[PDB]
Amino acid sequence: HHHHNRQQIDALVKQMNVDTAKGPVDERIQQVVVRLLGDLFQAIEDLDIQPSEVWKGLEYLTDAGQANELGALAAGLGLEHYLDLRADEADAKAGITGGTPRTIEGPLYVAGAPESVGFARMDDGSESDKVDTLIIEGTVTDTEGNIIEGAKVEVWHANSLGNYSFFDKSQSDFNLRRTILTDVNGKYVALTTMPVGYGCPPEGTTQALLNKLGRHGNRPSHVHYFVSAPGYRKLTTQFNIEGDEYLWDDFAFATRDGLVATATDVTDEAEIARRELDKPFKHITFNVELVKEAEAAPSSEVERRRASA
Amino acid sequence: HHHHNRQQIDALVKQMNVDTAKGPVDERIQQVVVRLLGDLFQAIEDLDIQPSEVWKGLEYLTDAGQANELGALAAGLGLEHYLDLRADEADAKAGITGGTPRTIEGPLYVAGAPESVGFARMDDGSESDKVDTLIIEGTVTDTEGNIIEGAKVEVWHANSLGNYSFFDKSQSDFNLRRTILTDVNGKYVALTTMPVGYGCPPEGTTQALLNKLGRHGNRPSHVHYFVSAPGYRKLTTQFNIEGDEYLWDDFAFATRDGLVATATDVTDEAEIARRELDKPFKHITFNVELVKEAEAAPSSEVERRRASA
Ligand SMILES: CCCCCCCC/C=C/CCCCCCCC(=O)O[C@H](COC(=O)CCCCCCCCCCCCCCC)COP(=O)([O-])O[C@@H]1[C@H](O)[C@H](O)[C@@H](O)[C@H](O)[C@H]1O
Ligand SMILES: CCCCCCCC/C=C/CCCCCCCC(=O)O[C@H](COC(=O)CCCCCCCCCCCCCCC)COP(=O)([O-])O[C@@H]1[C@H](O)[C@H](O)[C@@H](O)[C@H](O)[C@H]1O
Ligand SMILES: [Fe+3]
Ligand SMILES: [Fe+3]
Repeated sequence: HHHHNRQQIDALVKQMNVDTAKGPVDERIQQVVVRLLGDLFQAIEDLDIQPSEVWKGLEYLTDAGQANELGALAAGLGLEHYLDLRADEADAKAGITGGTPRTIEGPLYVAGAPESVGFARMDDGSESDKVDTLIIEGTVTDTEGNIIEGAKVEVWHANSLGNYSFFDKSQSDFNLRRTILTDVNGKYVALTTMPVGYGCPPEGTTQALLNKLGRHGNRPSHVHYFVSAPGYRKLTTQFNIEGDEYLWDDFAFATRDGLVATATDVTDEAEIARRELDKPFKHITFNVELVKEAEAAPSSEVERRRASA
Repeated sequence: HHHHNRQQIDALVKQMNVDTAKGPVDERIQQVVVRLLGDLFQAIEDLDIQPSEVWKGLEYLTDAGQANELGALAAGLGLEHYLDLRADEADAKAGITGGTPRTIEGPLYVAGAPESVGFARMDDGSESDKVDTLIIEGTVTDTEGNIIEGAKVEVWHANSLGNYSFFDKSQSDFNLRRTILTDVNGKYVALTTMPVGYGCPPEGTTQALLNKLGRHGNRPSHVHYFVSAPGYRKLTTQFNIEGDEYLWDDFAFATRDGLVATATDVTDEAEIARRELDKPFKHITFNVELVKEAEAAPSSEVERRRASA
């Protein structure tokens, strides 16, 4: 079933997409298109992919884009994690060491969250009778432990049902999304609720493909972070919580050593009173170490389309 | 910038998408996913594709799917034509010869058009003062010239502005879309209007990428055909009209020898009266030769999602 070799494929892709050019071309877009189309044609030949198969593939991609699920598909196939593996290797070749490890953004960041200094309450209290209270705190430092004041700590996470605000229109706008600027001691504190892990929408396109692959679409509980400061490399990270069934079986492959936190239980009446609470809560420490931005450093920032509100 | 070789890539794709499988897997979908993801990761390494670039690519695909333009993109990059090049080579290796040549379907077929025997008027007359009348006629035969009665001739084409019904909601439903069953003499006749060639939606995603490639998004005038009959291989084809600026410069590469027709001019008062018209018209002959369906023959039918009404 090999009807064309790669030479013949390359000649056809050139005739159709390069020889037809008139006037100015974006050379990078041209290069990438030619490469990816040649690779697709070769895979069609090697695997003898039939026209009905190609159309099913394109229809699936159309449906995924219509459901706004291609971000989730990038995560679940491991493409998003792969970009981080490449970034870590680039940084190693640059001699960049130290710093809290990176991991994936995921597709659910929303720009425009409430900003405050040193402290934020993340939740609206609508789940207070059905989920544990969580306090998260940490210090943001450079690699020698010097505190960083005014670092921008952006956090977002799921509610007690595994749902995120903005996407879940039942939640108040920006629920469980805050920006916290570190205080004079490099500290941030968030008063919030325990996140639960979650799966892909069960009738959606991402889970439809995972089902064909025999795979689950679940993530362990986690809290997402962007951390930035003048003079420092921007960090995209998370923590995961020890004890989760899916901790080392995340469908998006985001868990790493260095990013697992233990949720401690605080039942002590004195400490509860000190925090102005009425019941036991969970506490997580998550300190963040940022690497100073050097002239030689590859960028740690990523341009990506993100929701805003 | 090579951070991973293909061995390392293959091992990662396997860890993420194969080792994670539990219970039954669709082996074909698994095979194709593993191949395409490995090829994507390798192209990312070879071309040093940055995360911002990957996200732009996925955002473009999302936007294309939302605008229902991935079919048009498949046509414009030459993927749709490439499937026909493969089908023609498969048929040659099967010893299938003769028959009117195939070409691309395009993305604008709609199922459920009015059916009639031997004759159809395709247009609603709403453009009668602004476009030329066209009569199309032909005989459908086997490869030795024997007529075929009751062959299903499905035709669709653009109006005087280059727009298709269903997609252009201003047109009456099924305007310029008919199914004509061949009569006792193997004949079909369509009374219609001259199609004009057309381009991609100028502010749409397909033209946005073509612009980066320095390419136009125009097709020459044409009329699309499905032809089918019991005992015969289904045919997807078109004719193009001689004289079109874009005849041999179609952005979808669909023009072929054997499928260019000449539009003759009929100004003769006697002939005009015979056809029950009042003014000169254009006439096209387009005969169709179908190949008999043999046990050895590869399928000439393609499963594809198509609009219906
Ligand atoms: C550009 C790539 C090349 C494309 C062009 C070449 C692609 C070639 C693909 C060959 C496919 C083999 C199919 C064999 C038989 C199919 C039978 C079938 O059941 O059809 C469908 C299966 O077809 C697929 O899902 C294939 C998609 C894989 C391609 C994308 C991954 C590529 C990886 C990397 C590239 C970068 C990709 C980017 C990474 C983010 C079933 O539908 P569905 O239940 O899976 O989803 C269903 C579904 O389809 C419903 O219609 C929908 O309503 C519902 O919501 C959804 O859940
Ligand atoms: C799965 C493939 C891998 C993907 C994952 C890997 C992809 C890697 C791609 C790298 C891209 C290089 C970009 C370099 C710099 C980008 C700058 C820029 O201006 O961004 C944009 C350019 O990015 C692209 O268009 C790249 C798309 C190519 C990928 C698809 C073809 C693959 C071929 C075969 C595979 C089968 C494909 C199937 C064939 C059908 C500009 O936006 P736009 O004006 O082109 O369109 C605009 C636009 O983007 C607007 O936002 C929108 O509103 C408007 O309508 C639209 O017109
Ligand atoms: Fe998340
Ligand atoms: Fe057309």
